Parts: sequence; C-alpha cells; structure tokens
Amino acid sequence: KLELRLKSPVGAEPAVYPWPLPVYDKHHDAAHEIIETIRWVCEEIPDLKLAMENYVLIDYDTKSFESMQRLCDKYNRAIDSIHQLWKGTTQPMKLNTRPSTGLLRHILQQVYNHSVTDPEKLNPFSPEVYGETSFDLVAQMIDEIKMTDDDLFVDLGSGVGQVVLQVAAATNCKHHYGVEKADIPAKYAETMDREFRKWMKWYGKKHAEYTLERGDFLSEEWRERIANTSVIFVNNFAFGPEVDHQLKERFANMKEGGRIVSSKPFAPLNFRINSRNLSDIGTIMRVVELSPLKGSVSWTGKPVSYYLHTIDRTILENYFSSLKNPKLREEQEAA
Ligand SMILES: CC(C)N(CCCNC(=O)Nc1ccc(C(C)(C)C)cc1)C[C@H]1O[C@@H](n2cc(Br)c3c(N)ncnc32)[C@H](O)[C@@H]1O
Ligand SMILES: [Br-]
Ligand code: NA
Repeated sequence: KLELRLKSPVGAEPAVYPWPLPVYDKHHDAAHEIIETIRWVCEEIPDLKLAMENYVLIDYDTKSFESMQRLCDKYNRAIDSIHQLWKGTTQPMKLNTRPSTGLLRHILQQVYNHSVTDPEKLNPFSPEVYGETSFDLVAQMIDEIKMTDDDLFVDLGSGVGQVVLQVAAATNCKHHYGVEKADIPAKYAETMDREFRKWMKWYGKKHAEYTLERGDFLSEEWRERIANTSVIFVNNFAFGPEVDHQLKERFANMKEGGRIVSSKPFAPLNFRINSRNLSDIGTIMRVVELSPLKGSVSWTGKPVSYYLHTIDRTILENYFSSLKNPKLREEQEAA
C-alpha cells in the first residue's frame, strides 16, 4: 500500500496521502492539494521557496506515483535542511502568528476537502465555491469591520462552519460562535472543527477561540446570547419574512455599537423616523451597503453585496428631542 507524505514545516505529524490519491470533489483532488500545500509552505518560508524549482511544480505528472513521490521527497529533503538551518544561528519561523489571507484560503479548502463528503446534501454562494466567493466577501468584511479582543462574534446559521473558522483565524475576538440547527451541516461541522485544528497546527498558525454548536438561534437561550454579542454575521438572503421578523426582535436587545452583517438588510438604507414607524428596527440602527465582490456574480446573475447594521440609539434620541421642540415638531409634521 503506497503513500505520499509531507513533513510539517513546524514538526507536527506529517500529512499522509494514500496512493492512488483521493478525489475530493469535481474540482479538487489530493494531487492538487499537495501541490498547493507545498506552494503555500514555500510562501511561509523564503528558503524553501529558494530551494524548489517553482515553475516546474505545474510540470509534474499527478497521475504518476514516481513523479509525485519525486515532488514530495524534494519538498521533504528541503524541509529537513530548513529544520537544520533553524538549529544554527538562523531564527526559526515565528510560531503562533495568524495565517495570511492566501494561506487561510488554502487551509479552509483543505479542511473542507477532508471533511465534506456529500456537497449535494447541502443547499448567494454554495460552500463548494467558498474559496473563490464568500471567502473574499468575508475577508473584505473582516478588513472593513475592525474587531478587537472586546468583541464576541456569532455566525447565525453557520452551516459547516467555514465563516466561523475564517473569522477565528483572522481576528482578535474574545470568542467566536457558530450555531447551526440542521444535523447534516452540524455533523460535518464537527469534522471541519477537528480538521481545522489539525491543519492549523500543521502549518504552525494560530487562531482565536471558537465553538461550533448545534442549536436553534431563535430559541430562548439564544435570545440572551444574541443580546450579548457585539458582531453578528447572518446570511439571511433567502430567509422568510417571519424568520427575519424574529431576528429583528432579537437584535433589538443588542448593545450600542453592536453590529450585524447580512446578505439582506433588516431595515431600509434611507429609513426616516416618524410616528407610524416608531417601533421599527430602523429607529435604532444605521444601515449601509458594503462594497461588492468585484468580478463575481451570484446564481441570481447579480453582484453580491452585503449590509452592515450598527446599533445606534441616538437616532431615536434625536427624534424624541425634536418632538419636544415646537419649531422642529411643526417642521417634522409636514407630510
Ligand atoms: C444561509 C445561511 C443562514 N447559512 C449559511 C451556512 C454557512 N454560513 C454562512 O454562510 N455564514 C455567513 C456567510 C456570509 C456572511 C456575509 C458576511 C457575507 C454577510 C455572513 C455569514 C445557512 C444555514 O442556516 C441554517 N439555519 C436556518 C435557520 Br431558519 C436556522 C435557525 N433558526 N437556527 C439555526 N440555523 C438555522 C440552515 O440550517 C443552514 O445550514
Ligand atoms: Br427557523
Ligand atoms: Na526557487
């Protein structure tokens, strides 16, 4: 029983792949995962990138065991020489840093490869195109929504957990949670979780704390939890009006400066407060459309945008102050 092995850049147990190399889905197989892993490790380590004939990496026979073993051996010899080099005066690769965005894309693709066996049991973008689509949206969102160790992040309806893992690897939040109700994605999420931790260690990279849970985010337990969350991500684009209504109710108890990022806005972008809409959620949040994923369209055929809501109760304060003022009250009461 033949196999291929890649040594970890930081001395974790090596990655082992049986020959013939597994096919993961229609566009992902182990051969190209191995090639990409080497390519990414080379990005981590200048010296490795120096030893490898980089353009030759594409001119390997992925169907030949000898050709692929030649590639792995070459990589492994070079890793050994790098570990020796670190024992000398040369300072080793800094440990427990966060992965670059490019590396993180590869790691999550790799985790998804080893975890999700049936993509068809899953339902703007599907999890199989995550790397080329949602990942970029999430990365853009991470860059725009600055988060600190005072934040708690929750992904409402977290599926197989991709968003949670991406955000946990990339930010400083105290904790990251994902909640998923359906058993198929929740089950896969357990594997996604184990694989992520394994692969993150394999590359020597750090992530913040996270928990992927089974549960219903509309439950009474989640009522209090949503209220104590400072950053919510929710892909609500296809949610019904009753679900969206229930979420608005839950968001209404969030603290000032709390933020919600969604694929469908929970309030109008140009909400203007008056006597008929006083109890509506637009009274207590700013809503802006964030920059789209340039050069990518949804299954709807349209560029995918995302909406940021910020809890801000001064909107309501200003409305009430104005009502006290007879000048402004007349100026408002002109319909
Ligand atoms: C459709 C979505 C809600 N989910 C996508 C899964 C992967 N997560 C994800 O994609 N998150 C995310 C993506 C992008 C963004 C931005 C930044 C681009 C806005 C933010 C978050 C679908 C999942 O939601 C679950 N779901 C549906 C309801 Br209804 C529900 C519920 N009540 N409780 C728990 N889970 C629930 C279902 O079981 C299902 O698995
Ligand atoms: Br529901
Ligand atoms: Na080189």
